[PDB]
Amino acid sequence: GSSGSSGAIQVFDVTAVNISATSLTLIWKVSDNESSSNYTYKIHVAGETDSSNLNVSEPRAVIPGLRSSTFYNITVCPVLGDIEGTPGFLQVHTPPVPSGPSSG
Repeated sequence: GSSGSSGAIQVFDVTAVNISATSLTLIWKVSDNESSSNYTYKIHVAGETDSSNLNVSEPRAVIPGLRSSTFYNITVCPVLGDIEGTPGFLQVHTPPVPSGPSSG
């Protein structure tokens, strides 16, 4: 057929299976299952006060100790050992916490 774009590791189908107030499970689909070995995902969370990050070997990654009612920007970058693909971006919106702090 042709040769140009086809042939590259890119994280697509990035969606949140579960979005809690202080936690959220992330999921994505990789265009490689046969040689899905030595696959690593570099997560980079960016909040408002501070940012976080975590590396996993699975297409999923939950973010503990999260904040409710706050925008978050997660970037899942695939890494098959010594390779670098395209970072998967997915906007998430944590639900409003039914609990509010009472000062005084």
